[PDB]
Formats: sequence, structure tokens, C-alpha cells
Amino acid sequence: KSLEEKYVAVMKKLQFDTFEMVSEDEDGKLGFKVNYHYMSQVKNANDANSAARARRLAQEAVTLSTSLPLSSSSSVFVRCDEERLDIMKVLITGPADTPYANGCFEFDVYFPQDYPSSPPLVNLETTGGHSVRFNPNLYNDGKVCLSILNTWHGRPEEKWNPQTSSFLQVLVSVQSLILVAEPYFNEPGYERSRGTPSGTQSSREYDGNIRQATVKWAMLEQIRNPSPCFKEVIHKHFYLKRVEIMAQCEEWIADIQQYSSDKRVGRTMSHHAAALKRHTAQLREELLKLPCP
Amino acid sequence: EIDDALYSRQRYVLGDTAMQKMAKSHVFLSGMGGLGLEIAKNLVLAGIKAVTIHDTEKCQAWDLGTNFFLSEDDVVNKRNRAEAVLKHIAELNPYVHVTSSSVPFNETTDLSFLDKYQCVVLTEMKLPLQKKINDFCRSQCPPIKFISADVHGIWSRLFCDFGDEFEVLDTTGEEPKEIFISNITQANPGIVTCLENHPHKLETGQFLTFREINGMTGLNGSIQQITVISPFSFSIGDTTELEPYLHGGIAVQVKTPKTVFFESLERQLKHPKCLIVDFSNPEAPLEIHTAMLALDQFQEKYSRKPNVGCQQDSEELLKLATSISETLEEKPDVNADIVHWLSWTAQGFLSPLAAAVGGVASQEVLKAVTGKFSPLCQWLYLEAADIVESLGKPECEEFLPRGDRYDALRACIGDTLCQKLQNLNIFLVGCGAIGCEMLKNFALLGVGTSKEKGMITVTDPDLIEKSNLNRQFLFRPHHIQKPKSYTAADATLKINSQIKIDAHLNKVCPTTETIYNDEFYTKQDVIITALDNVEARRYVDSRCLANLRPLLDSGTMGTKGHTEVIVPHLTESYNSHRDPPEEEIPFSTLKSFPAAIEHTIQWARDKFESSFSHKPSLFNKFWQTYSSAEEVLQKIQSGHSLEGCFQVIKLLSRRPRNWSQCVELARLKFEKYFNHKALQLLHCFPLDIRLKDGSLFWQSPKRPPSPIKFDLNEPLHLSFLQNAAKLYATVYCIPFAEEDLSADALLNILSEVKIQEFKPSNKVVQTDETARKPDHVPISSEDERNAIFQLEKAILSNEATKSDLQMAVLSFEKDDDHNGHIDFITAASNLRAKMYSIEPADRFKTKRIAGKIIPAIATTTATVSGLVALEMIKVTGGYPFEAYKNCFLNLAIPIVVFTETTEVRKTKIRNGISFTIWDRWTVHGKEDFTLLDFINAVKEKYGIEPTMVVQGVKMLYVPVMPGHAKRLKLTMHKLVKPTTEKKYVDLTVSFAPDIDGDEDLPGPPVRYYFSH
Ligand SMILES: O=P(O)(O)O[C@H]1[C@H](OP(=O)(O)O)[C@@H](OP(=O)(O)O)[C@H](OP(=O)(O)O)[C@@H](OP(=O)(O)O)[C@H]1OP(=O)(O)O
Ligand SMILES: Nc1ncnc2c1ncn2[C@@H]1O[C@H](COP(=O)(O)OP(=O)(O)OP(=O)(O)O)[C@@H](O)[C@H]1O
Repeated sequence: KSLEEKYVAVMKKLQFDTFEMVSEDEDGKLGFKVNYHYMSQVKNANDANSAARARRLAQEAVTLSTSLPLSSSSSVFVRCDEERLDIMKVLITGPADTPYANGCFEFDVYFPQDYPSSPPLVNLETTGGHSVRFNPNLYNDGKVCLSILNTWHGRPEEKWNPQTSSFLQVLVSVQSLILVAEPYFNEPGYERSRGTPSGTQSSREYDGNIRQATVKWAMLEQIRNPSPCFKEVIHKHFYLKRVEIMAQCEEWIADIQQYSSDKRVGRTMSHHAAALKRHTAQLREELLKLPCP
Repeated sequence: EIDDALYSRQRYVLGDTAMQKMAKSHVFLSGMGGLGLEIAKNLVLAGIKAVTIHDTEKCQAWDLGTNFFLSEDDVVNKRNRAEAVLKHIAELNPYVHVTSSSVPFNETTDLSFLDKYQCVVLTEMKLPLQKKINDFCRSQCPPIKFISADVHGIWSRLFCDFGDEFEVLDTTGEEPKEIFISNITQANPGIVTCLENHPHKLETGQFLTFREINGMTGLNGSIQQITVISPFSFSIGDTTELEPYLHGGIAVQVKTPKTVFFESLERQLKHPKCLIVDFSNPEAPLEIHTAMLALDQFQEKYSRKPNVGCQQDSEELLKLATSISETLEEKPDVNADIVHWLSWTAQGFLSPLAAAVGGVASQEVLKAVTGKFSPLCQWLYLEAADIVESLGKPECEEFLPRGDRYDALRACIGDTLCQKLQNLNIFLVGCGAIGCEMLKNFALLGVGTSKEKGMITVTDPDLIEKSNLNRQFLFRPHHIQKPKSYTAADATLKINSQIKIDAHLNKVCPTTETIYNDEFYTKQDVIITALDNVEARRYVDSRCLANLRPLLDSGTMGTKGHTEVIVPHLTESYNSHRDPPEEEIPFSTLKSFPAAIEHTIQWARDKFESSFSHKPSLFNKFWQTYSSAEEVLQKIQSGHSLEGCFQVIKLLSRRPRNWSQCVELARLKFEKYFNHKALQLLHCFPLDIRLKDGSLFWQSPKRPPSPIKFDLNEPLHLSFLQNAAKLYATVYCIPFAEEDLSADALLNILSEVKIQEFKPSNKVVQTDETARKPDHVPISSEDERNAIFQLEKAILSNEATKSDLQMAVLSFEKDDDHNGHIDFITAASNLRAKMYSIEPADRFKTKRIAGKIIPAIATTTATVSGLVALEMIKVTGGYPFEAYKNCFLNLAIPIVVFTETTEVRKTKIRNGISFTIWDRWTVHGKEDFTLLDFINAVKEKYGIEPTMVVQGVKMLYVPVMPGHAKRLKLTMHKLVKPTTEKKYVDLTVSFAPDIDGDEDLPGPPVRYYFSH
């Protein structure tokens, strides 16, 4: 797989890097260069930083720079401010064989003043104006519900642990739990409807809606509105991977055509299929328009 | 009736019965020195029914250093001291009937009149007539409680005698313990195993009672004496004849009075029962006893105190002590140094030592009239010894009188040290009773009175309250709702006009660090704290550690207290203390399975705050986020996932419009809380449901509750409904009147109210003891459409105005009665107690627990303040490490323990290099100085190469971060981009650990001066 070889070779150099995200004025107040979520929290953060916080971040930095998962199924890309580590931004592509597949999702992360005593704040940025609850644990505004973040129910081993938990663990958990091929039954109660024909039918409905929303935002709006933090990286990734998506869109269109005949959920699959085919045509246009950086 | 609004904190210490006896007590005091003055102060603050003071002396200028009510006018008029200051003492408490007397006391003085009193305290008194008075006291029927104390220089004496037999009604104020029984056997003696994870925490010979025990129904209500087998098992005596054991059971501690025996004062002159406060000197108290007896004999022989530095007097006192030691039962070695120091400081007076001994003596007096705690038996000696030996051998002229009010202190510590105290700059945080006592000590000591240098600063953000008047003696009722610091400082100058003091209304916190910058801390010499929380302590500790200044702290709770001393380059920081965090009640236990009344009170408090603070905040924040309910309706119609909108709509659909509907909603809430929840939980868990092993689910500690049937005629129900209706009317801004609260009107309102029938549900129960409050279960579309219909109907009914989008948010007031928060919480807690068949609780313990009220008393604060003044004197002396003594105490036992402060540790960073918490490294450079030059300079001066650099919250350099080799070439000013405010900058640097993969070891903070 020459495509796989080049994919691994190129983005290896791009999975980690620093990038100044906050320009600084004369009086010590922060002027944010690009979009970010914790405007007021960062600006109001106390300047009495705990030394253990910085030391833990520095110790993490080695692993976070050397051991980022890299594969054509999914990869992680890591950027932080060139003068502050607690401001954080991460980009992830969707694992293959999922409704999320190859979709680019940007995150905002901030490490609290008491870190590592508490998990860092995590947030979705590819919300499309908070249009869609893309994952049952992932609210439309972007708020993240993970037991490791203490933002989801779970046993103590599933909770945040200042002594053992690592940011890389959260990164991996994103792919392993949120970015799955099976999001619908993750909603509490639907895991009981797993296997039931009605539950699986509603799962097909939800996953088709998620597929069309991903095609809209995570691919079409991402390429049409590239983010500065990964502008060259995303275009190179899309140039490399595009051969897959031009068939992924067609297979999804073929799947939703089978659903559309259904009288309960296929009626909504008709609207989602119209949206899907429109965005697929537009995405093919953009792929033809896509240059190689 | 007890004035609870003034005495709540004292009630939480003593108990109502002790004060009820206290309201029938007459206490007499003789001698009116500073010690007697403070005794009167503490007793009048405690609120004795009647106090009689006595004095045969007249005012002198020398008394101005020991009294904080006297004025120059009183000395000029040559008035009797007690009768002069009597008017001032009456200000402290109007309830106390304070009287005075001046009848001369001598060998022919009749003592029969003293029978009207229950306890008599003697100060400034000749020992033989003390013997006679003690003989009279214990010969009475019942005997009059006898207490005597003395203060002489840096030495003090305290003695107690309650006759041949005295009854202690309660040994200690600790709450009796209750323990679930896991196992118990029919044996001779029977063996009891408590809950396997819960420690027994009891001792052999104690008495226990038993309740709710299954198997042996006969053990219910029985009392046995126990014998500990293990920290989880014990024996209670024969139980073989009993019926077989089944399960459950609770053992409740039983308190028993104990008789304590006191010898006569004369008979205690030999073999005195002396309390020990320093285990390293288990003989010093006896030596001090011998020395005090020698001093008394010298005063008897020569009718005068020894002169300072008088070799003849010192030798005579040595001979007297040697002779007395020979007559003693044990004959201890006479301490020549102690005798020398006593002779040196015989004529002097030390007020902080007086403060400590007066506090402990007042606590003993309180014990004498209540029997609430085990008293001293029979002797206790306190010293300020460490001060004098640190000065070597000074001259007598250092202590000779000079005519001012400070002559008494000068004879004790010397003029130079007094001048040092006068020059000090002091920062004091917190204006509590501890702070007030410390300020009084400063004023009497001449602290900061130097017209040039000395300067005091205090600050506190709160105003004065009536409850504060019980222990903050500086204040008066006409000072309520006025700044504590301002009033305290204003009153201080009346004690001493020479003091120079400044005050602020500021809360010490990171935001106020601008006012209290590093330069301000450098201007200060000593920082003292009277805080009530740990976070502020840690903040002040960190600031003082950064500024390299000594810090003093003291904690006070009930009769327990402690003193913390922190000295630069000598001691650990307060942050070095790492006491275990409090473990809170399990979430499942709190919500679903309470067993303690504290669980129910916590549940009631949390429900109160959720209903009246949290949810109101959510509602108003929702209406601030979204302009109109129509907007939210449109958005949810388009599937917008707004937050809290469902709860806001549910509140609006439940919104009352008149008082009757508020009462209806309160009744519905009552039904929900105390009937429906029981039926739900019993539907999930039947009374006879069983576990994997077949044991009943409803077994200890899991109490199966029983649903409650409403009855307005029940006073508890009436109070609950009234308070809930009032709070809800405040919530919805519905006006009302007191007549609406009348029971008949409420019955009329509820007469037409239909009680909704219960229906079960299948909600999963978080039975996990390690569980926590999770996020909500996702909401069904049924609730979505129901709420949609609700706000659609509301809009159609015009219930969408801004007023409909408005409702009050209530703070948790805990002191006033009219707000009804305390009554509401008490009613809910008692309903929940009856709910789970747990015993109810009274209003005042509910107020204590819910408000987190720390019990307080004047005796403890005075005792700790005297000590604190002592170690700050030691700090002013610049004394070696050995002199500084931390202290812990618990007057309940009573017990006092001194211990040297914890030695500062050295952090071995690498290669034999070590540094302390007080260490801050320095580097000097220039504008062309670079980061590589910085690394070289560190590797040269301290022999270790930096591995990582941090600019505060910003990172400065990390080797693994991209392109940071170039930063080594950049100059300090270019890369820091500093302001012109400083000639330096502070950074954080760590170093590579000995084992790779480990975190870099943190070093001390480093300061790079921009110049040399
Ligand atoms: O949210 P909390 O104040 O912590 O308490 C809630 C609340 O009861 P209140 O309405 O009396 O405050 C719920 O009601 P809503 O907030 O939704 O109005 C109620 O749920 P239901 O209305 O569905 O009965 C729930 O009870 P439960 O957890 O048993 O479902 C109950 O919990 P607690 O009173 O035990 O805290
Ligand atoms: N950060 C702070 N800065 C200044 N003063 C503080 C700070 N934190 C607490 N205090 C003060 O500490 C004092 C502690 O004294 P005290 O024991 O009387 O407490 P309280 O809260 O007033 O009393 P109570 O518990 O009886 O209501 C308070 O008066 C409070 O104003």
C-alpha cells in the first residue's frame, strides 16, 4: 500500500507541532488570533500557576510528541500555543468503517489551574453552529460527556485519576468510544434496544442522519472553510485520502436508498438522502477543485 | 430563657443544663490584679448569674501596664481599683449581676459570709490565709469550690481544690458513639463483633446500651460493661442464656458520672498532683513548685519581693529552696537557673502568661459550677522560661524601673526587648475574638508604640454582630453592623494612646494582593492570622514564604486549640501539613439510605439550596440566555437542544399565582417528599427482598423507611408547611401576611385541594456506596411535547411576561429567625428522621450542623492568645530554633502539650545538592545576557544544568519543544519582554531525574536580576 506508506510518512511530521494561537499586546492581556472557546476562562485565569501543573505537562509532552496514533483509519494532530501549553487544540479524523469515517473534527482543550488534579476541559468545535448532537454523549454545543472527564457516569476506575490518567488516554478514548461505527445505542436505554428491530431501525435512522451531517460539516464545510491551525495538513490529508471518500459517499447514498422505502424512518431518510446527494455532488466538485500543497 | 442570639456558640460548647445551673450561681473573686481582671472578663463574657469581686488596694501608675480599663484619672483620684473599674466591667454583659467589695482580709477576718457563693477564686493573696480560706471552703456543706492562681515574672501557678469528693457529671463533651452490630454470640462472656470496616473505637470498662437488636430481643434496652478484644470486637459479659442471634443491632455509648478527690492545699504542698505539659521535662513542674514555695517563704520572712540581680536575695532563695526540697516527699534537685531567674524577675509581671493562666482558670471555674468536664487535679504551672536563657546573663539595669506604664514588662524582659517590640511592624489578618485578644495584648505590651517605626495593621471584611459580642469583648451592642477592624482600633487607643495602628475592611485574597504587594510584606516584620478556613491560611502561608517572613497561626474549636509557629530557614510551612481530607457521606447513603440524623440534615440543606438558590439561578440564567419563551418554543420546535428549558417550563407550569396555590404546591411537595418516594423505593425494594446470600436487603445500616400520612394538626407538619409556603411565596414573589399562616386558614386552603394518588415507576437506584451524582438520563420526547404544550398554554394565557420570567433567589441566612430557613430545614430533617424511624433532632443542633457553626468560648481564645503573644515575643527576640514551641491543647480533659516546631527539611535535588523551602536562588546579568548564558551561570554557581524554564504561567524553554535551541541565543529582555517595573524576574526550573521517564525534579524558584 504505497498510499498507506506515504500517508504514514507525511503526517508523522505533522501529528505534533507548536503554533502561536494567542497574540500578545503591551499590557499583558491576551489577543486571541483564531477561534477558541475559553476566552473569558483563559483571560481570567490566575497567574499563580502551580509548578506541578507545568512539570506534569512537560513530562506528558514527551509521550504526546512521540506516541501519537497514526493510521489511515484515524490519526491525531496536536497543536498548542508557542508560549503556553495549557491552551490546547487537537484535530482527529474519523476511524474507518464508521459514519464518522475520515471526517475532520477540531477540539478545544484547556488544562485547569489545578491540573492534573482535575481533567482538562474538552469541547467540540466542528458543531456546525451547534446544529447536531453528533454523538449521544456529545452535546450539540460541543460539551463532552466522558467518565474519565467526570462528565459522564461511571465507576471510580472509569473516573478521572490525577495520578494515572493521561491526556493520551483521553485522546485514545475519543476514538475508542465516541468515534465508533455504532453511536446510536450509546444513548442510555438504546443499548437495551440493541438487537430489537425497532432499536436497530432507529439506529439506522440516527446513523444516516449523522452520515449526512458529517458529509455536510466535517468534510464539505471543513474543506470549504479550512482552519488555520491545520490548513495545509487538512488539504494534504484530503488529497491523499480523496480516492476513498469518492466511493464512501456513493456507498452511503446506496445504503440510504434502501432505507428510503421504509414508512417509519425511510421517510426521514428521504430528506437525509436529498441532503446527502446534494452534499456529495458539492464534495465531488470540491475534490476536483482540491490542489496538492 | 437563654438568649440564644447571643449565646448560640457557647451553647454548642457547654450544653443547656450547665448554663441553667449557671443562671443560679454566685461566684466570688478576691484580688484584682490583671489576672483577676481577666478572670472577671471571661466570667462576665460567659454570663454568670452573679459575680462578686473584691479588692483592698488602690490604683497606681504601675497598674496601667496590667489593666485595660484604668485611666490616668483613676490613679490621680487614688480610687479603689475594683470599684473604679466596676463600671467598665458592667458594659461587657448587662445580664451579669456584678458586685464589688473592699472588706479587709486578714487572719481575724470572718469567712462565714462566703457561704452564699459556690466558688471562690483567690489572687494576689498570702499563702497562709489561702490555707485558712481553703479549710473553710471544703468544710462547708456543700463545700465551696476553691481555686487559686498567681503570676510572678515569667512564672505562674494554678491550684484547684473541690473538697474530699466532687462529682463530674460528664468527663468529656464528645458525642456518645453508636455502632452497628455485625455479630454477637451466646457465650460466657458473650463476644460482639462490630461492623468489619468500622472501628470499635472504645475501651474496656465502658458502659453500653443496645437497641434494634434482632435475635436477642431481650437485649433491647439492656446495659452492659464492655471489655475490648480487638479494634473490631469485644465482650459484654455472660449471654449464654439468651435466645439465638439473627442480625442487626446498635450499641450506644452510655456516660457515667465519676467522683474526683482533692486534698487540702496544705496537704498538697507535698506530693502535689501536677499536670505535665512537656514530656522532656517531667520534673520541671515539681522544681517550679519548690521555687514558688521558696518565694512565698522569702516574702513571708522579708515582707518584700527579692530585688533584681540581688545576689543576697538570690542566695537566700537558693537556701530556702534547698531546705524546702529536703522537706518534700520526693526531694527533687533544685534548679539553680530557675531559682536565679525567679529572683531576677520576682517583682515583674508578664501579661501574656497571665492571659493563658486566666483562660485556663476561667475554664476551671466554669467546670466547678457545671461538672461538664473533668477538671484539673490539682496543680498546673505555665512558664515563659525560654525567653530569659536566650539572653545569657544581662544586667539589672536592663530591667530597672524607668517610670512608665511598661515598668512591669521591663522588669521581666528588659528595656531593649521592649524597644524592639515598640519598633515592630505587624500585619494581622482576621478580627475574630483571637484577633481582639491579640490586639489587647499588643496595646498592654506597648507593641508598635514607637513614634518613629512601630506600626500595626489589621483588616477584616465583615461587620459586627450580636452573636460576635459573646466572645469579641472589645465591641458593644451600639457597634452592631459596623466595621470590626475600625471599632477595634478605635477602642484600642483608649487602652493605650501611644499605639500607632491602621485598619482596613479588606478580605485577604489573591485579588487584593495588589494592595498587599511584596514591598508591603517586606515593610512588615511579623504576620499573624486568625482565619477560620484552610484556603486563606494556605494563601497567607505561601505569600509569607515567598516574602521570607515569620508567620503565626492558631486554631480554635470548642475547648480544643493549637498554635502554629513558622520561622524562616527554621521550620516547615503550613502547607507542609497534609492532614487527610474529610470523607463525605456516600451519595447513595445521602439520597436513599440514611441512618444518621446528620444524613437527613445534610439532605434537607442540599434540597433547600437546590430549591431556593441553584434552580432559581438556573431559571434566571436561562431567561438571560434567551430573550423570550416564544424564542425557546420556536427553537425546540426546530429540535434545538437547549439546557434547563424543560425544568424552567416545569417550574412555570407549577408557578402559583396566589398564596393559596403556594400552599397547595407546598402540600404537594410534602406529599412527594414523604409519601411518594417511600412507595417508589419500596416498590423497587420490598421489605423482605433479599441479596445473593439470601440476607435481607433492608439490614444495617440500610433502614427501611415507612411512608408518612399528612395531618395539619401535627405541629411538625404545620411548621413544615408554613415555612415551605413562605419560602415558595418569596420564590414566586407572591405577597402574603401572617394571618395567611394561621392553621385554620391553611386548612381552609387545603380543604378543596385534591391529594394526588401515587403511581410507581421503575427508575434505577444508585445503590453503589461509591456512586456520585451523575448527569441526567436523556429526556424522552413525551416530556418534550408535554413541556411544549405547557409553555404554549402559558403563552396563550399571557403567562409569558418578564414577571413570569422573574423569580427570587434566596441566600442561606442562618442567624435570623424570620427568614425561616432554619425552621424549614429542621422540619424537613425531623420529617425525614421520622421517615426512616430515626430519632428526631432539636432546632439548635440543626442550626449548628447546617450552619457549620464552630463552637467557641472566651476561655479558649484567651488561653491561645496568651501563648501566641509569647511566641511572637520569642520571634522578636530572634531566638534559636529550640526556643520556639508549638502547642496543642484540649481544656475538656484538660490537657496542654508543648512540642518543638517541625524542622525544615532539605530537598536533595541532585549530586548531593539540597535546598530548603526557604531557598530562592539568584542570578545577576545584563541586557546582552542570554538564555544559554543563564544555563551556564546556573551550571556554574549551583553546579547543576537547568533542564526546563518556566515564565510563570508561560513556558520559557523546553528542549523537546520545537526550535528552542534558537531561544538559547536570545537575550533575557528580548525573550522575556519584561516591563520596566523590576530590576529582576522570577522563574521556575527543574532538573532531569536520575531515572529517565520520571518527572523533572522541581528546584527552588530563581530570580534573575537584570543588573549586577
Ligand atoms: O433535583 P433535586 O432537587 O436534587 O431532587 C429531585 C427533584 O425533586 P424536587 O422537584 O422536589 O426538587 C426531581 O424533580 P424535578 O427536579 O424534575 O422537578 C425528582 O424527580 P421526579 O419529579 O421525576 O420525581 C427527584 O426524584 P427521583 O430522583 O426520586 O426521581 C428528586 O430527587 P431527590 O429529592 O431525591 O434529590
Ligand atoms: N481572607 C480573609 N481576610 C480577612 N479576614 C478574614 C478572611 N477570612 C476570614 N476572615 C475573618 O476571620 C474572622 C474569624 O473570626 P470568627 O471565629 O469570629 O469568625 P466568624 O465567621 O465571624 O464567626 P462565627 O463562626 O461565630 O459566625 C471573621 O471575622 C472573618 O471576617
